[PDB]
Amino acid sequence: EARPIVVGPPPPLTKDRFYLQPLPPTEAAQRAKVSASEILNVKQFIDRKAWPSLQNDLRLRASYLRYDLKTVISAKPKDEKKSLQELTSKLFSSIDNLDHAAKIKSPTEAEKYYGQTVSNINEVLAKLG
Ligand SMILES: [Zn+2]
Ligand SMILES: [Zn+2]
Repeated sequence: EARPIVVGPPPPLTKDRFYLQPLPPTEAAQRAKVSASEILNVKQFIDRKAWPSLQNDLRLRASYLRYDLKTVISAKPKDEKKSLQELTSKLFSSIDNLDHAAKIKSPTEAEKYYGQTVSNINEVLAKLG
């Protein structure tokens, strides 16, 4: 839940937590794209009011994305880092708010924050290319 346990990375080329292996920038960007797609697949949980399922899935995706986007930003050119970091921060705010909506079992807030998350994912994907 929210914060993952970081396990050892591949060589160079606790209760209720997910596990994360750090990846190199190229592999991190690919994993980010996957995790983004998976986030948008939580709509099924919102519609069926499956709140724990929504929270657990979202937390797994958010755990990877947060880490992977940091990795990606670190390898980007100086002149591109701040924009991607702002887009990423906005995305995490909407993800955190969607989690919040699930905690309080609010369909209206969940739909609101899911809609924002769609837009925010798209902006990040456009930078990843
Ligand atoms: Zn819906
Ligand atoms: Zn609220």
